[PDB]
Amino acid sequence: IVLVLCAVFIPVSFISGFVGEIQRQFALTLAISVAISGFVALTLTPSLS
Amino acid sequence: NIILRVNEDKSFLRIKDVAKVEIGAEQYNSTGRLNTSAAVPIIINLQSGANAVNTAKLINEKMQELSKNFPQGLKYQIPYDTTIFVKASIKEVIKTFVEALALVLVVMYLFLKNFKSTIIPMIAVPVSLLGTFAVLYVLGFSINLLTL
Amino acid sequence: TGADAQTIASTVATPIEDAINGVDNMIYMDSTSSPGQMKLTVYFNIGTDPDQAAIDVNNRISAATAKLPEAVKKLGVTVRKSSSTILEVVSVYSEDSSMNDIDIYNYVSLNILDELKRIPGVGDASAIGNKNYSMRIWLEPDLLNKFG
Amino acid sequence: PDQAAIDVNNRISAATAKLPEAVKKLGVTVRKSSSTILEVVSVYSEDSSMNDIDIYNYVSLNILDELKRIPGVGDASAIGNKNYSMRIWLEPDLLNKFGVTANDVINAVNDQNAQYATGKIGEEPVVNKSPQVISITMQGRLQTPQEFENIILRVNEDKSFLRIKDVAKVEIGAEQYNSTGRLNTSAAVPIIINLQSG
Amino acid sequence: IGFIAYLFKIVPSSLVPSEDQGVIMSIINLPSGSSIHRTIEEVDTINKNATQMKEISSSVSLIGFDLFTSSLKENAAAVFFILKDWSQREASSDQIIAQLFGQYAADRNALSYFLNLPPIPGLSLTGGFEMYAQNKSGKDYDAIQQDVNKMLELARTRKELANVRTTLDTSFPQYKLIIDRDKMKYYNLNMQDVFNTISATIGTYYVNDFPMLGKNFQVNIRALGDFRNTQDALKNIYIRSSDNKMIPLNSFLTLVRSAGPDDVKRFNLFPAALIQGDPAPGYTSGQAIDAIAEVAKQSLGDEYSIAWSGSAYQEVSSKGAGAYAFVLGMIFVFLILAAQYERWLMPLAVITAVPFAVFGSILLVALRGFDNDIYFQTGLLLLIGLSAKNAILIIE
Amino acid sequence: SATIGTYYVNDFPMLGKNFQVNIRALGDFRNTQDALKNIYIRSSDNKMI
Amino acid sequence: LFGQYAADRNALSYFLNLPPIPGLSLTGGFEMYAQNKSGKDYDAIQQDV
Amino acid sequence: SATIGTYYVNDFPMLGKNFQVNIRALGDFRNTQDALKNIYIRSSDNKMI
Repeated sequence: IVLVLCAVFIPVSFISGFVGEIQRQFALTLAISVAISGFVALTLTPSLS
Repeated sequence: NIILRVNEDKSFLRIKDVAKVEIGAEQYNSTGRLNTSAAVPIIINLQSGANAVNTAKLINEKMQELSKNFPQGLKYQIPYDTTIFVKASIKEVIKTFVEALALVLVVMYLFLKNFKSTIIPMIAVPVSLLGTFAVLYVLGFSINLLTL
Repeated sequence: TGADAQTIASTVATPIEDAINGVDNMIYMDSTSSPGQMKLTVYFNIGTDPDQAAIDVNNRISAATAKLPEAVKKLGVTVRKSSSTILEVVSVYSEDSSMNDIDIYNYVSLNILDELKRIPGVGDASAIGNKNYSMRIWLEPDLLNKFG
Repeated sequence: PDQAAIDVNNRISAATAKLPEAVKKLGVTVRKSSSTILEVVSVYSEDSSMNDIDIYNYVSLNILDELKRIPGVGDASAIGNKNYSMRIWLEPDLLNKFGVTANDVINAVNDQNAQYATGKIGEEPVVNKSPQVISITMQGRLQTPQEFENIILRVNEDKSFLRIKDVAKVEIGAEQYNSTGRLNTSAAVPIIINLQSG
Repeated sequence: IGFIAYLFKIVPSSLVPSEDQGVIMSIINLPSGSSIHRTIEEVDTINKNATQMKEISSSVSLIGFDLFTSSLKENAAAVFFILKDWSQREASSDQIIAQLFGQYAADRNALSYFLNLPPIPGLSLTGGFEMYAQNKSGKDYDAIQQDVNKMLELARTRKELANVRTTLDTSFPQYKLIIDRDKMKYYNLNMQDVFNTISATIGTYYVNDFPMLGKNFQVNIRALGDFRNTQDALKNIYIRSSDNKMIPLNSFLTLVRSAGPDDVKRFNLFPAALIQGDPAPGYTSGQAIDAIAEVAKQSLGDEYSIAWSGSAYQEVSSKGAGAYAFVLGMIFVFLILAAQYERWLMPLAVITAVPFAVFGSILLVALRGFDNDIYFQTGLLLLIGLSAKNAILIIE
Repeated sequence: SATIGTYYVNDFPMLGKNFQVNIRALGDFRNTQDALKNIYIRSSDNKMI
Repeated sequence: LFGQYAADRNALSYFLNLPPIPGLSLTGGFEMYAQNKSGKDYDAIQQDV
Repeated sequence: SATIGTYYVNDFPMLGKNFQVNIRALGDFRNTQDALKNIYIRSSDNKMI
């Protein structure tokens, strides 16, 4: 899931133009969240579960 | 008293006879009004590449320090500050985030039906989201409406 | 000071404008000459370091400074990296109303303003009205003629 | 390239005192430079109607400035240095005759061919306020060769003014006639485009 | 799929929706030649009316200061009206604008534009293309004014351009000084001395600094306002010749009334005018940008050159890449999936799921009337990721 | 500096840009001496030397 | 050294060992600039201070 | 500035580097307070004051 999700996000971030920049901050922020959430889901949630 | 010319008789032609000298404004062409009351408006222009929010905050703080040493009868007000619209809008998104989290918690507590169960995902939400902030600091990505 | 727009466009603006015509990463430049003042904002390609940009322009304008008229040179040809946009306007107003506006301007300029340009992120801090203390020698041309 | 430019500039000013006085008047200029000549573009009049000074002055005014605004372009220069000038060809013989030194001619041009400063009529402070503030506009600088000829050197004690025309021959002409350019055996102005560093 | 395509055809395209900033910036420009006293009377009146309005919390006025030019013009004046808190006020910013416009703009008969506040001239706003017409040819600003008024009329007849305006003004009244050089020489007067006298009297001359309050403050010499109040003022001024006789300024100098432009604007080293335009609701900003271009090309083509500033330059020169990027993202997804599934055929199942969410969004959006703003474009991407998860988990 | 070689007094406005105004003798600077003899400077006593 | 020249009333001499670090505030002292905004003469400033 | 103090008139070239040419008065004539009575400046009337 993480790879598939970040896969769509990264090309959008690499889009040229200043709109690209506006859509780069948002695309990568989402990407960071999903990768981090994945690691948290893998490790933190079961332990506490 | 400056003597432009010394006459044939020992009388000195002075600025005072030809002109009137007084201490005034270098330019009389512009004034400022705040709420009809006369006032001197100072316009702040952002240095290119400088964060608006940080700069405004610093100015306000320096204004307060200056205000303490103001002569009696002098007060300062910051009528127009673009930053205000930004702070409010950013705050509104932050409020949405709190509301969103609370609503999600309720949906989860409906599906899980057990108090503790609902907590397990709850704790995960801020760890992940706050870790994101740390990452965007490394990237150097700034907080903005879109990131929030 | 005391000059028509066109004069300011020819004698003051064009030499400066042609000096900075080749500055690195310059997207476009715009000059506005008005009776008394010339403002020339040089815009740069996105991502050009603001500090480096200013350093270029400063280096380029130095050659043009000599060609400028003496009066223009005596006054400050200034290269500041500040956009003409106004982040915020602060107003200082006399509540006792005891003070005269020239006095109020002369307090802000001398004290309140200088601590503002120091604040980091304020590229330019300008008060409106140019009311600085000046000795004014108000000549009367009838008295000048009489006294030759 | 830029850091180097800053270091060099800082060292010119640290040693300002050591510099000769004349150098101080016309400041030393530190500029990033490029030796490479990316290309040489030559503009040539096919009609052979335009003379080289004119071609050079078409380039500088129009063609050159836009090429210097092309990104990645270092200084773009035309070799001739034939900029338009109101050359005032003094005739020493006439000058001696009419008893006028070159210096008098130079001084006259300084005063006559200049744009001075005029204030604004109807401006504050005024006791009786006028409805409109009116700027004053003046054209001191003389655009035409004939006007330069008309400049009055002196009155001459008979109300008959002496003029630059009496002692000289004014004409529009290049500042430096020293250099020319050839393309395939044809007059042209050679514009060299240097590549910016990086 | 056909519906999604149709909705994209209809959904208007925009950058960022407008949110009431909370402060209205009004530019008040009295007649071209109007002096400062008239200008102030005009603004005090507006300020008094403004305080009456329960909606407006406070007002700051910079008199004699034009915002756009950032230069001091006696006739211009800018007033910022600070409105109340969004909760504290039942009226939207634009509703408040209407009350103000009706109250004084129609009556005071003094030019007034009520605009919003933009943090960034272009980025904050949307579609406010401010193209410059830089003349190549050397022609009188008067002629330019004419020429740029024709293009303005054509812009009005253009099908989708809104509020097209030119900032250039060649009406300001200016006295033209005629210098009789022969007369001046007859009086044995240097020309520099002449003007130094005029700069000293009609104008303000800065001789030297004087010391006050531990600071250096300038010493300016100027005539009494009354003497320089009207024309013919030259008659009173007297300049001594080389001989002791004092010569009236009027003899060698004549002042004639002419109209000229106070603010000479130059763009990229060419005299230029500022044409400011906004895209009509029917067209996207881009279309509007290219529409104005053809108006300029048709009426100003021979001598004037089209130039663009701000957002408009960014858009025209963007030549933006990443059109392929979106397809690439999906291709990447197709491959990472066909390695998880180990079957080339199945990732197709998840990609097919993605249009369904897109359809729902570009549907609600075209229903409400919301345009395809960056917000929708971005929001899209999260809907595409979420749909993916529903799909990958099920197919697996 | 004026007769022998070009001297730059001031600028003029032709063609929308400022150009130099240069003063120089005409053809009276071809011979080494002839030139020295032809040029006359006024003295303080107002007599050409 | 201090005791040899303590006797002399013509030279005011203070002998200090070289500072351990090139820039220091071994004292930890405070440096305060009492600015005057009234444009007073320095002699007047001295008295006030 | 010429007599009591040092006046830098211009530069003279020595050993390949331009040194300064300064003008000051002999030290006897500036040693005391009545130094001023020795100095004389010419009026417009060409009379020494």
